[PDB]
Amino acid sequence: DIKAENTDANFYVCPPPTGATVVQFEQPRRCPTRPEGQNYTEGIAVVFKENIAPYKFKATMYYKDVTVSQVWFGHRSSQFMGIFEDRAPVPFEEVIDKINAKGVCRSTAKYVRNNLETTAFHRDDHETDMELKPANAATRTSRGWHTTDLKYNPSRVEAFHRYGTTVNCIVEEVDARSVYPYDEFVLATGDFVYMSPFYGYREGSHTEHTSYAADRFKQVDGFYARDLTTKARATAPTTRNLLTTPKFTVAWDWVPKRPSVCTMTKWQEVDEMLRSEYGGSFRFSSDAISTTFTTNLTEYPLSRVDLGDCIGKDARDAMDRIFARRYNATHIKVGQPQYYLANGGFLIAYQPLLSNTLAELYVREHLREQSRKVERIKTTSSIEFARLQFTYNHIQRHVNDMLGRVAIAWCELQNHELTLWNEARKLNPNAIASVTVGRRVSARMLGDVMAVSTCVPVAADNVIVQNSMRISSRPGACYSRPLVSFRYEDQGPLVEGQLGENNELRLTRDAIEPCTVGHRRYFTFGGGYVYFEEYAYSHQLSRADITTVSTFIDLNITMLEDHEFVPLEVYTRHEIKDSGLLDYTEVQRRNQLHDLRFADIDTVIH
Amino acid sequence: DIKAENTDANFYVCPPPTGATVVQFEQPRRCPTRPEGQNYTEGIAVVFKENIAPYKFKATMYYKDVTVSQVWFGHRSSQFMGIFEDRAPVPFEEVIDKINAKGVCRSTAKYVRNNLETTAFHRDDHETDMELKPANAATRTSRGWHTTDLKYNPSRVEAFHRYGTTVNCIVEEVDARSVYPYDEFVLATGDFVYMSPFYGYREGSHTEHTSYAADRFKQVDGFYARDLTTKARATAPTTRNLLTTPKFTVAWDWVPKRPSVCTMTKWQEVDEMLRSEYGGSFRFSSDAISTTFTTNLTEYPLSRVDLGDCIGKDARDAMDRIFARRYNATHIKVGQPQYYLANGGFLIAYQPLLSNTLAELYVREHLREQSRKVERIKTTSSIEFARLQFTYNHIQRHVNDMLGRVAIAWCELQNHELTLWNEARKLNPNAIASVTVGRRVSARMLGDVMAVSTCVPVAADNVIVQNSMRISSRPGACYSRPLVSFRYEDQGPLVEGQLGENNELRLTRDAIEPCTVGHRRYFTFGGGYVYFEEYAYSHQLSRADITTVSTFIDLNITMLEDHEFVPLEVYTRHEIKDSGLLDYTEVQRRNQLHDLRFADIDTVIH
Amino acid sequence: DIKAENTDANFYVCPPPTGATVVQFEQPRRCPTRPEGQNYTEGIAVVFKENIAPYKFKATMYYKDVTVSQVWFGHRSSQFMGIFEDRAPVPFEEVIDKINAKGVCRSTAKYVRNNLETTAFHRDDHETDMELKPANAATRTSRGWHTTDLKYNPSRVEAFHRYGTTVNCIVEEVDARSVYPYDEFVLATGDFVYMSPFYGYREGSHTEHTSYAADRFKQVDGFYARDLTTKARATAPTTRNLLTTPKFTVAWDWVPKRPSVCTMTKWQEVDEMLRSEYGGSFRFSSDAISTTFTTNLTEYPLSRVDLGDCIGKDARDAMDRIFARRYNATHIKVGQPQYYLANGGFLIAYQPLLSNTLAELYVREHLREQSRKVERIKTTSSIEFARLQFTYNHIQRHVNDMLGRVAIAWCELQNHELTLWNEARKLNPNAIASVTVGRRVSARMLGDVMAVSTCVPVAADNVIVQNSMRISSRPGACYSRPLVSFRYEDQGPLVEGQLGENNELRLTRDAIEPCTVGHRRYFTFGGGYVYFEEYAYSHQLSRADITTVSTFIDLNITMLEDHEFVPLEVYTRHEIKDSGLLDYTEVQRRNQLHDLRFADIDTVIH
Ligand SMILES: *[C@@H]1O[C@H](CO)[C@@H](O)[C@H](O)[C@H]1NC(C)=O
Ligand SMILES: *[C@@H]1O[C@H](CO)[C@@H](O)[C@H](O)[C@H]1NC(C)=O
Ligand SMILES: *[C@@H]1O[C@H](CO)[C@@H](O)[C@H](O)[C@H]1NC(C)=O
Ligand SMILES: *[C@@H]1O[C@H](CO)[C@@H](O)[C@H](O)[C@H]1NC(C)=O
Ligand SMILES: *[C@@H]1O[C@H](CO)[C@@H](O)[C@H](O)[C@H]1NC(C)=O
Ligand SMILES: *[C@@H]1O[C@H](CO)[C@@H](O)[C@H](O)[C@H]1NC(C)=O
Ligand SMILES: *[C@@H]1O[C@H](CO)[C@@H](O)[C@H](O)[C@H]1NC(C)=O
Ligand SMILES: *[C@@H]1O[C@H](CO)[C@@H](O)[C@H](O)[C@H]1NC(C)=O
Ligand SMILES: *[C@@H]1O[C@H](CO)[C@@H](O)[C@H](O)[C@H]1NC(C)=O
Ligand SMILES: OC[C@@H](O)[C@@H](O)CO
Ligand SMILES: OC[C@@H](O)[C@@H](O)CO
Ligand SMILES: OC[C@@H](O)[C@@H](O)CO
Ligand SMILES: OC[C@@H](O)[C@@H](O)CO
Ligand SMILES: OC[C@@H](O)[C@@H](O)CO
Ligand SMILES: OC[C@@H](O)[C@@H](O)CO
Ligand code: NA
Ligand code: NA
Ligand code: NA
Repeated sequence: DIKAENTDANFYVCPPPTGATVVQFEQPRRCPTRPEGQNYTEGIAVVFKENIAPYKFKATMYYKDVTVSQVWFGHRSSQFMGIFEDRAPVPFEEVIDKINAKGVCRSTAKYVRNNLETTAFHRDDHETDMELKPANAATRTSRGWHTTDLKYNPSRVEAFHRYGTTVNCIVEEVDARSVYPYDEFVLATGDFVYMSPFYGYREGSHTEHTSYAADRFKQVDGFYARDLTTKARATAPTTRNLLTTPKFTVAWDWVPKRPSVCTMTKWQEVDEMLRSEYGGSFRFSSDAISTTFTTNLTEYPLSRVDLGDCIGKDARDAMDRIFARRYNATHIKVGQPQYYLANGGFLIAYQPLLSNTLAELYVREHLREQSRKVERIKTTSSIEFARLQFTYNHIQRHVNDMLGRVAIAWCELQNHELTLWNEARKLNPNAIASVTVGRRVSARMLGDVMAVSTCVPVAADNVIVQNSMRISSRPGACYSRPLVSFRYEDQGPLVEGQLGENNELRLTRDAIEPCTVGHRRYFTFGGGYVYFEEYAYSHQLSRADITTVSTFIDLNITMLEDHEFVPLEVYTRHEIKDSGLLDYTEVQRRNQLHDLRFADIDTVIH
Repeated sequence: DIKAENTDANFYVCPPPTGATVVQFEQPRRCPTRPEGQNYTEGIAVVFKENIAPYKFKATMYYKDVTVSQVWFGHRSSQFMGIFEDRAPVPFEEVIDKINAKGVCRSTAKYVRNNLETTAFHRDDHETDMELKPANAATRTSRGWHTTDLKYNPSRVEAFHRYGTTVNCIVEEVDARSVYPYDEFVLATGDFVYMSPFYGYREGSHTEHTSYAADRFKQVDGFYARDLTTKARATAPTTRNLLTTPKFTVAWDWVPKRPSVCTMTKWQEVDEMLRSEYGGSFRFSSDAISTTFTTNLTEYPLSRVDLGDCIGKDARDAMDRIFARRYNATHIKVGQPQYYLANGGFLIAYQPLLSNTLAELYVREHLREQSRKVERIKTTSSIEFARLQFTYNHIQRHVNDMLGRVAIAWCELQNHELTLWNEARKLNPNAIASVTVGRRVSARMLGDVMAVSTCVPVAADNVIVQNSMRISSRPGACYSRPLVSFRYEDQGPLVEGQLGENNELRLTRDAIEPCTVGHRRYFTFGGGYVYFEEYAYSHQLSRADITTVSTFIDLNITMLEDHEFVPLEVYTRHEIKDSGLLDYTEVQRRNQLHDLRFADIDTVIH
Repeated sequence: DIKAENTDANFYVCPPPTGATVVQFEQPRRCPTRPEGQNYTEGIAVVFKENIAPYKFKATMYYKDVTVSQVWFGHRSSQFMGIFEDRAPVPFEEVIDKINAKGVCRSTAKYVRNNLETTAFHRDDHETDMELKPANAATRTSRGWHTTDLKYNPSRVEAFHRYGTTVNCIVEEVDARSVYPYDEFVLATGDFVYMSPFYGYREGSHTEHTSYAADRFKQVDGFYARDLTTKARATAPTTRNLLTTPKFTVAWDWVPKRPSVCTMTKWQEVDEMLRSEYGGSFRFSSDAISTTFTTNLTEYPLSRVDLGDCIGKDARDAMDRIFARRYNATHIKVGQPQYYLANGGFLIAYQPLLSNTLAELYVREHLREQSRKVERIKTTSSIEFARLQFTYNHIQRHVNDMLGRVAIAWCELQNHELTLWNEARKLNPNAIASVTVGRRVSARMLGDVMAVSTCVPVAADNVIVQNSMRISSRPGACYSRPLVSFRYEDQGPLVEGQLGENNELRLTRDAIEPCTVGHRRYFTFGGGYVYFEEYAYSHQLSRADITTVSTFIDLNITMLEDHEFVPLEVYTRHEIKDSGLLDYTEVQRRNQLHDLRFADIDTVIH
């Protein structure tokens, strides 16, 4: 006579299957396997970069400031009518006999200006040899020497225009700088020089560039310089180039072009540079600098490189030094040092290696080193793409390694679990089966197979319980589970059955049991429970009350949340530009406006 | 009489529950679901950047080196008193009638210097028209032409000051360069020119900038140039600007400002630029370059951009060329090309797309393209923040995708597992229950629920076994499990029970069994085993001996270890700066020290 | 008489074990635990960088363009013989009495040139005081003023050489710029000045650098400037430096060196800068800029820094302003502001913090702030290594956090699973055991242990079934499972047994069963099934037919695929260089070729 308290569930009549429909538990699947593991070859690496450093060398300038001053005299004053200042070369001979020999210098200048030979006499007086005194010391200045420090104008002869000459033999060490092709260089003064620093006579150095005549250059063999301050003769000789331009006479110690120059610079040395082979490329991993390189499989011809001899010396010099401190007692060099080109344009020198362990493998890999086998290379300033490559790769693996491993433990588990479901199905088919089919049913074991038949739904408001459970027709023998009556649909007849497990509606009431004392049980009725006390209904219940426990194992996985990368520079191109103390462009844009701003440019009088 | 060998464990008396405390297995939880999946719209993209390239064009300089030389003669020598060198413009008329027509040039100069008109005659001789010969070929030099190559000084008249003039009409092609606003430009020589290259008369070009008078500029219409070397007349005419500065006469072919100029440069072309919508922004993914862009939802007005017409031509020119080689047979353009602004300042042109597949969706998305709808933009040099954005995002997903998927397989598993625990509990409640409650207990099935009662601990040193298992009161009927006696506490009475499963202390000995031959068994006693042989104790044991097998499935997960990112530049700002051959600042800092170092600056004589 | 249809499997005879070999289920392992969780200390941070900005200040130039022109007159024309132009300083006195007082200027120049005092008179006429008019307005130009705008040449006296003087007192405001050590600076004009801007007399400013005499510098105390355009006297006084170089007289308002200068620049302000302690270093995480810093544990002495006072003011000024808008009501400053040095060279100022929550912890951490306790620092331009560090770390954790958590849920699961396998083994040992041992066997429970004995293989082509299952010797009592006969090897005798579960060959046929109606079953025979209908063979079968269901739970894990990072720059070093309008190097390389190209350099006549 008693209904249900909560109807947020559904009942099901489970008529035994006939065998019509038959299923089977899916057999174990085949589990994936971890890759054979990447093979990393050890090897010392050296990375060269496009040398943007100008070739630098030292030199010395020899010239004479020639200044002629004209003056007009007044009754109680005077004025410069014109100061015509000029700068003349110190003839080759004077540079050797006077300056280099005795630290002296002629009081005259003698050179060619405007297709003509002029001659200046200091103070318009007879010629003399004057000693060279050091120039005034100044903050951050190369060494400088000169003849006199006082100019010379005409002696007073009132109401007249007189002329006065001033000669100052100046010599100072400067810094010259040349760039590829090295067919011309510049001094610290700004004076350009249109000859190769490597020009000369010895050893084919005469095919170097010169835009000058032949009587201007004079290479001196076996040359000992006499310092102009300490006055000491050089202990060793040099081959000395001496060029004489219309404005000055440069000189410098001649050296060969190939050894003194190189279009590449040793940039990064790497102890451990892992080399691997991925789909027709080599990945040079450097854990140290966090950088991975991508190259081709075949080497790169050094001979194809324009002026790149330092590379050889530079590289080997390092691979030896490293092999020493490190590989001297653990590894061995494999094949000769190899050279490959990387994306962006970084030249990489490599020396494959093997530990004393795998000594037995030398033979094979040695061949693999040999199977690897006039312009200039352009390199990028940004090495981020590689560190991205490195960082991404480094992570691409771990994630896939761990997640890959996980995948396998899983497959093995599901297959491993089958064992249990198999046993469980025999025990409680109606329960195990349902889950598996996805729908609520009833099933039986036709040997080694299952045969299922669906269970018909029944609303809860169509279910009644009997206030008792005792049998009178068999006293001392009651039912193990509560008695109930139910309805199909709403207007259909009323049926009676015995309450089963998990709201099954059993058509039979053969689940009998010899009555006993201390009989107390809870039976899942509706969306909750029904507590019968001593073979008699007591009251229903919600599932909330009954203390809940868990067969589930928890796992708290949050997701990785978004993040914005703000554009960030340490120094903007604006700062970088501003940093410069002087700006040529600005200086000219300003200075060249002078006559527009401060003067009249078109006005003419007659 | 026999104790235990190992006492690193604990015993438990498990008195049947009364039903007082009752629990229930937690019901299946609800499993999360993978997001609906991100919607990526295909589209061809073009990315423009702040054009830092100066506007560049070609021109030609017309001037005359005017040099007056004064000389003093001696008995056996001579000297330059003053060489006053000047540089004069070639008047507009002469540039057309003499130079352009016949490759000739006047032997005179005629111009205004210092608010006055001066006239120089070459060699101080009557005027002439002289032909223009090519200048001496030099390494890397623009074309140059001139009149004469020999200077001119006065003929000898001993003991006198004489005057000599030298005129050299020089013409040479130079490279001019202008920057925004393009109201002035510079020549390859360093000479500034304070007029817009776009100045002129035609089509409002007269509102361009000029800091000069009107008689200095002269635009020539229908202009055919006669090459000075090949002597050939141009086949096509140009509008020719001719400005005459106090120092020289520039000239160049006039062109419009808007088409010839643009404040942006087509930088990167992208075939596949995925566009997505995340919380009020568009993420432009380029797999190719590894770069993701962040923009607003509404477009950006090109009209708002200052001088940006090339952008239009540039963009479309590309989206067509790409759509051709690629999208010609697979996709279709959606709406008009759209323009959005990205962080950092990269202008992005986009052309949304759809494959022939989803042709039925054109209508809707077309509107979504239209719903999208005078200064200059500043762009950063660093595109790393984006490649970080890209790289991070690319990984942020996979990890969350896979780990997300995992989470779900888990929830489903635990719920799936419940089925088993349910069956297992009926079988062996005391075992299944314990694990679940967390503590060791005993339990019974009060229908569809569990009722538990704790088990009291018993030290191992308080446990004794009987050397036998045979019953005399029922011969041919022994016990299935060993006999034992135990103690509560240490000083308490001694109790007798039957050994149960996993060290349970059963209060009853009703586990009887008809004796049999070949009876041999191991029973978990203490921290090990007790091997009874033929219903009689034989000896205890440690668990070590018994071959162990595993129900567990292994998973080896290591963690991702730290890594340091060393600061790494390919070229330091120091190198970058050094690379430059000449440094204006250095040159001036040095040169301007001259008089301090090598001369006397305050000394005065009278 | 009937064989098998499919033989892609194997049969096994499973003779009961004797107890010889005995095993045991591995006991639960100990599960790892998540780390105690990283402790992050909140704190406001400010990051300074190597200041590459030149020190900038304003000044004013005072000079006089002195121009002497000489002309020769002809019958119908004239010419400049020589224009000797010079530039003279405006004496200290004139700068105060004439220019600053009345906006006037002397019509004469009076200075020292070439160790001699010259005197120029404008127009060669008596001295005058001339007013200073503004210079012609020009695009983007500092203020300029001058005396006259018309030059002056000699009046016509035909057939003669006459002389004319021109003096133009010019004054213009320029921008000076100095760099460390700030012992010299330059003007906007390009004129260098070899004195420290901080030189003076007051407060030890006389130990600053000067390469000049003492009569050239003149610091004026209590100085009010009278604007030359508005003519207004300054409302406040300044200490005014006035240096007089041979070419011009600079002047500027003197200021102290330490406050006006600093070798570092406040670069990035960070509200939330997480500070953590990892193996002897601090990691400064800024979520905002995506950047993590690495420093030492002990602070860095500011006193050790050369000229770094602005840092103090700059830093605190910010930490206060932030603490205001934010920490004013939630946190509290902990200890004094601390300073540490980071890799690459970024100075970081930090102010540790605690929320009002953990107020009780102030005491301890305060000490930890104190336990933390003349050159210049070099900073890198690339901040990518840090954003890599940040990005990598940020991900290194999540992956390890989640995957770590996973590992634990696993261990707990396997141990949790043991419970089930334990129950399952009792039920079906032959099944549960096999899986566990890895090989197919049969086993029995010797109490609390297992005893196994292998099962011998039997080819399928050696297996026959009986067309029926009914017993005649016991009518109304048949077998539950099909009858079969089999062979060991190929030539061995024929044995008879009863079909068991999963192709076991039972030696006994005691699995009898009282015959029943509606008997229909499938028995796994060979690689498929055998369907007996009513105790009689009907036909074999393949496993394909029988509807398959799954006990396995799916998990779809793909791997993270490779990706190439193309080298990518926004502006190449080539563009960066090109961008510059003028290039000094180019200008000189070109200009200095002049005489080679356009003239004769060696030819001499006599
Ligand atoms: C790497 O080397 C191992 C043995 O050293 C070898 O078994 C394996 O084949 C190699 N890796 C690959 C991908 O072939
Ligand atoms: C490697 O060789 C291929 C084929 O010549 C070429 O396309 C590719 O650019 C090369 N890679 C590098 C790093 O230059
Ligand atoms: C995670 O789930 C919740 C917190 O979100 C909590 O109830 C549970 O105990 C947590 N599990 C573990 C072990 O982290
Ligand atoms: C993406 O498109 C699909 C169908 O094309 C749609 O079902 C889904 O709603 C869209 N994504 C989101 C997040 O709405
Ligand atoms: C997008 O619009 C918002 C609102 O005007 C603005 O704050 C933000 O700066 C814009 N984003 C970009 C990329 O400029
Ligand atoms: C991982 O665990 C250990 C090695 O740490 C080893 O005993 C076991 O076999 C490994 N499992 C697998 C399958 O990697
Ligand atoms: C971090 O702080 C917590 C309490 O605030 C403490 O228990 C823990 O020991 C600290 N972390 C470490 C690694 O010691
Ligand atoms: C920190 O101190 C150690 C020991 O003096 C030193 O080697 C290291 O370079 C320092 N770190 C930094 C950031 O300079
Ligand atoms: C994943 O496995 C396959 C697709 O590869 C499919 O049959 C299955 O349904 C998928 N499982 C889930 C839930 O993603
Ligand atoms: O470029 C010439 C080369 O020698 C230098 O850069 C390095 O030594
Ligand atoms: O033309 C030179 C002018 O611009 C100033 O530099 C003079 O000091
Ligand atoms: O800046 C002017 C523009 O035309 C060039 O940069 C590219 O063509
Ligand atoms: O003032 C010019 C001096 O610095 C040298 O460049 C001369 O060669
Ligand atoms: O370098 C001097 C300093 O004061 C400036 O860079 C910032 O104010
Ligand atoms: O020597 C100056 C020449 O190179 C040109 O700049 C003249 O206009
Ligand atoms: Na003489
Ligand atoms: Na004449
Ligand atoms: Na006079």
